[PDB]
Amino acid sequence: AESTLGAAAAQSGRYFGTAIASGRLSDSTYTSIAGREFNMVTAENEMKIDATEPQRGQFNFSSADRVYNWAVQNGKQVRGHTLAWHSQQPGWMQSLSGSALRQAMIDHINGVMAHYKGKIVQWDVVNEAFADGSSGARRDSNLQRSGNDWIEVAFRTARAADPSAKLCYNDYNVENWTWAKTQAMYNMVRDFKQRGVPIDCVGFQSHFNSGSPYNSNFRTTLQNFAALGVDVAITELDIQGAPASTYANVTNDCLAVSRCLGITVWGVRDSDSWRSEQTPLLFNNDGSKKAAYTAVLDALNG
Repeated sequence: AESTLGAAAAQSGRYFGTAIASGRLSDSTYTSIAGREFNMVTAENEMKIDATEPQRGQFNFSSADRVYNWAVQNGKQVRGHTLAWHSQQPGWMQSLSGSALRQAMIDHINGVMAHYKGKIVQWDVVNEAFADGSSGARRDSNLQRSGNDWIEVAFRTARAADPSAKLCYNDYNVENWTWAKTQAMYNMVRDFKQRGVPIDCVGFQSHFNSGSPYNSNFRTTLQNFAALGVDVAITELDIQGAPASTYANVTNDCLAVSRCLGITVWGVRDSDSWRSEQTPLLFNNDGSKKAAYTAVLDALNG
């Protein structure tokens, strides 16, 4: 048995990661706990479109490289988040449409991936393209209005820019096998495999809460996507109230699926969370371990 999350996951050939924010790196409790416990890092905001290309053709990697360097200095691998998304676009990109937008999307992917070529193990190439609800439709955005092929174009561009990276599609509310959103994602991945569109992984954000609760059929979802020929990953896990039982169930679901790469929790302490009022993480505000921490560690250790 191992005494830290990352080391315990590594015994099954998997990882246990977190989200890191550059503004929190002066807090010694945060950096020492994150350093000890996790073997994979995602930048919370610093690799988004607005942060990396604030003006067209003018790239800024200062904050992104602060997070990247912290990770490598502390023995962690890095997941890149995210290259093409409807949210957090800089103003200059919000103003573009059609072919002009398509070329700017391509240039953005090429510029960011070139800076990190061979250094980032997984990329969230496209994020959150499906609508919520019963339709299974694509979400409305400038990207989607440019044509249904925008997602395929982003993946083909990314494969050529860095052939060593695993390329993921990432979304939320896609964990329950019976939901229309889940089935729309399934049909997209099946079509991409038939037609030779490069896609290596699917990311399940796994934001579980009262409106989008955990279901035992999550294991069925993971197995059915893996059977299409993709790896699966849990990318932004948090659970309202941090119940020990649900945290253990999600961990066991990943361990039961041969192509489940690992789990990232979306922050360190409850006070670091984007939804801090829902106390949804594994560490208390003082850095102490919650009951859910013990349930996850025990599941990883068998």
